[PDB]
Amino acid sequence: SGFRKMAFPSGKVEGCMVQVTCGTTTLNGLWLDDVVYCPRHVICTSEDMLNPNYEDLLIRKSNHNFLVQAGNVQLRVIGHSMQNCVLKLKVDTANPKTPKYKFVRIQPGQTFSVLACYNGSPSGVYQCAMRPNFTIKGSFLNGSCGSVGFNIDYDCVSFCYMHHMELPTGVHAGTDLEGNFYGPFVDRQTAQAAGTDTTITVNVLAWLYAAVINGDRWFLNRFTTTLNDFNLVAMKYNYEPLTQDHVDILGPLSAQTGIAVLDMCASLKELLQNGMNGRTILGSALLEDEFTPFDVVRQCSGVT
Amino acid sequence: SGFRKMAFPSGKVEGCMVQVTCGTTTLNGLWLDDVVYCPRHVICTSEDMLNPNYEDLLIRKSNHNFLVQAGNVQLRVIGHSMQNCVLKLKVDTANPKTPKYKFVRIQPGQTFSVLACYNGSPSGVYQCAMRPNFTIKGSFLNGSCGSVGFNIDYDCVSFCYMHHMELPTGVHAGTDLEGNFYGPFVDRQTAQAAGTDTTITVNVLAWLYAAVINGDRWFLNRFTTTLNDFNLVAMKYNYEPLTQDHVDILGPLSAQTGIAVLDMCASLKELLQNGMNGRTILGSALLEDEFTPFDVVRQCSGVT
Ligand SMILES: *CCC(=O)N(c1ccc(C(C)(C)C)cc1)[C@@H](C(=O)NC1CCOCC1)c1cccnc1
Ligand SMILES: *CCC(=O)N(c1ccc(C(C)(C)C)cc1)[C@@H](C(=O)NC1CCOCC1)c1cccnc1
Repeated sequence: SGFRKMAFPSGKVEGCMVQVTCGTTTLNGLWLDDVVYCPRHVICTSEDMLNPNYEDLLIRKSNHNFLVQAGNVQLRVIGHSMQNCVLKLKVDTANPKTPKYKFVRIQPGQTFSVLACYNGSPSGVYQCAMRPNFTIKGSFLNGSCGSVGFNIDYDCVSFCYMHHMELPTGVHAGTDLEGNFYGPFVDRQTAQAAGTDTTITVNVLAWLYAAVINGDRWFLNRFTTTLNDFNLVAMKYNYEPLTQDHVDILGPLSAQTGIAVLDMCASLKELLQNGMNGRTILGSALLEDEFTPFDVVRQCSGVT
Repeated sequence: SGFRKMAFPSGKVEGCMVQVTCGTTTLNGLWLDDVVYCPRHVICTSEDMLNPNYEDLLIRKSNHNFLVQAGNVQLRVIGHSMQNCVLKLKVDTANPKTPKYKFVRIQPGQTFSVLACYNGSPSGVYQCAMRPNFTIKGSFLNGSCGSVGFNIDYDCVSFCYMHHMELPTGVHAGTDLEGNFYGPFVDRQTAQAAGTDTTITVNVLAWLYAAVINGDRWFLNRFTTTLNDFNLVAMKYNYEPLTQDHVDILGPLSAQTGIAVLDMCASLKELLQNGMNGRTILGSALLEDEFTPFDVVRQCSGVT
């Protein structure tokens, strides 16, 4: 028993982190097979930040200008290309520690683990969610760019995020491993305000099911609701609308606990309307939304 | 910027996890050099749980009764011994992935990462604290015993915890790597109630400093206090007494922010007396106590 914000074991990803330097900028790269992936802003200087023309800046760079170091050993760069907002540096050596991997583009509400790195070296691992406004609330300092987000299914690492920047509001933006930003963000030092950070309703419900499985049941009430009634309350509280797809996804949790999804929605509706009254659920005084129904099932079943 | 409950990268510890089976019980072991460490309750059956005599039960076990598997390959057990509540299984092969390591016995209030494992396979990593009542609030299911807690200093892993059991209240108890339980707990299926789970005051203050560094400053007030005045309030709220050692340890955070430790104590005193009023600090609606001053400095400076 017990329920924690759990990250995937990071070893498979640690074996892929390298340092990439171009000019005076040093950030992280992800070395898979004979390609090193990194944010294209590694080619930017102090005067490029504001309005960079990446194609023009890249013309002035050759393979030897990209310094890639894996541990304390230098990798030889034999090719380079820009794909959207990432650079792909072809090296002459396949990463011997390359795990089985996929590149996936996640949807908002989905969670993943981040291996925060500096100078190609791992500093820590934590669990994130892609917010509904396509930002992530991470913990990244200068030099953390190129750190990646991932999920693991048995022995296959699905990379879903590469860190690129911090918005002036302290929230984070990045791309998938094809270099496409999540949301409307651009790799430029300009005014980029994030949209409404709504709560991921299906994740809150999954976490309420995790709480029941763990003995925290005080919030269970004698009520039920409908999807339309619940959604009127969800809109009022900046919660994402709940769909029948979300109800279906919560099916295993509803089955395990014997609590119908709409009954849990009625509990969540009362928690939104009445508050917690100074009480806690799974050691939290707010409704946690960075656990998907899949995460709850996985943690409550011990998938390795 | 941003502040997350961050665990150490787990790769160095993943390389040490093995499966240990004795009779019908299978749990995890930690393989360092040519020794595999695991909870001694691996030798217990259904009728042993209630009042086991470990020395007597161990007499009926030989080296060949301990099945140790590292990945899909079997390790040959050439010796076994009991040290306090852990068994040490000498194998004929040194773990080739043994990192530089130490065994440390931590104090209450100290944090560490847990690599939760099942069948010798890692499932997840999360950050814990040794509570002042010597329990940990982890996330462990049946078969998670032998999962370990650790801290990392550059390339040296300091193992501090090995999971042994769950108390009837859903909190966890375990030993250091010498087999000595933290707190008064015993590896027996008996009434073991935990003491008062007080809040780790110095950690809450460290996290309030992390909040200021990250721009969350609404809770800063125009007041100050003394150690004795603050401690009268801390006692009332089941917070641990703050000592001059704790003030000294918070010195770097006080220096970086320019907020005297006693001024932060006065902010914490008002938060205890007035509550949060529906506000949040670093995305939390309660005062977080599982970040030490060292963790705050490390995360805010990017130590790899
Ligand atoms: C990894 C580089 C870095 O530290 N940061 C960064 C990223 C991108 C740029 C470009 C060239 C695209 C402008 C520059 C610097 C920052 C970062 O994103 N800083 C922003 C702060 C708000 O104004 C715009 C620049 C970084 C800091 C902390 C965390 N992650 C990235
Ligand atoms: C790893 C073994 C296991 O799953 N658990 C366990 C541990 C120790 C025992 C002895 C032989 C010492 C009695 C038995 C079983 C449990 C566990 O600790 N269960 C307890 C629940 C409360 O009553 C006492 C037995 C375990 C479950 C979940 C997490 N960690 C351990």
